[PDB]
Amino acid sequence: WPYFIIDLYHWDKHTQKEKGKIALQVNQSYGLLRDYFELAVTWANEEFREMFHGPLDRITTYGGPTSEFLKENGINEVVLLDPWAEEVLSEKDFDVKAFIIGGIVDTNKKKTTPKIGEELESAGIKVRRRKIVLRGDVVGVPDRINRILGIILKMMVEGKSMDEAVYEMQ
Ligand SMILES: Nc1ncnc2c1ncn2[C@@H]1O[C@H](CSCC[C@H](N)C(=O)O)[C@@H](O)[C@H]1O
Repeated sequence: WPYFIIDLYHWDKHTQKEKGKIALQVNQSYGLLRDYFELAVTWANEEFREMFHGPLDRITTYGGPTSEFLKENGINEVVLLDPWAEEVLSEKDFDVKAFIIGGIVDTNKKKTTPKIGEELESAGIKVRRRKIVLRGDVVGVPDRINRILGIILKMMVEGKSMDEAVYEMQ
């Protein structure tokens, strides 16, 4: 029912190995969403589709900006899964029409995803920066795209709590 968007921002700024890991995690994110309830990939260029070893027919890919995709569907506010926020994702945010997970990997961590929110705000989009915590700290929370998507799904679909959802995906 809602939109799980993967923001392929910073795509051409990653190495070939890192590009493959992003395409792998998006593939695993689809198969995970396949066993639940819808997966969107913005900034989805030709190279991503070339590296995506899954069915392009089964997901929604848009080569343009994420903000354009949100406007083209009437969505004015989203939830940005961001480990750098100070407010934690709660059931009060399960009413938004789209959840955004930035297609980002690491090699040591940097502070990248809040720039996606700054870009969405500059395009006139209400953004709810929400962090996923385990016992108050983000340490121990798996930060892979497919793991983050699974944590949210166990909370929305299966009604688990955040601590239970994080540990089961951990
Ligand atoms: N603790 C957390 N809470 C919410 N989202 C998280 C998260 N950990 C990882 N993610 C999601 O997983 C994606 C890639 S992990 C992000 C890598 C980098 N260290 C950074 O934070 O910028 C991000 O887009 C983010 O939305």
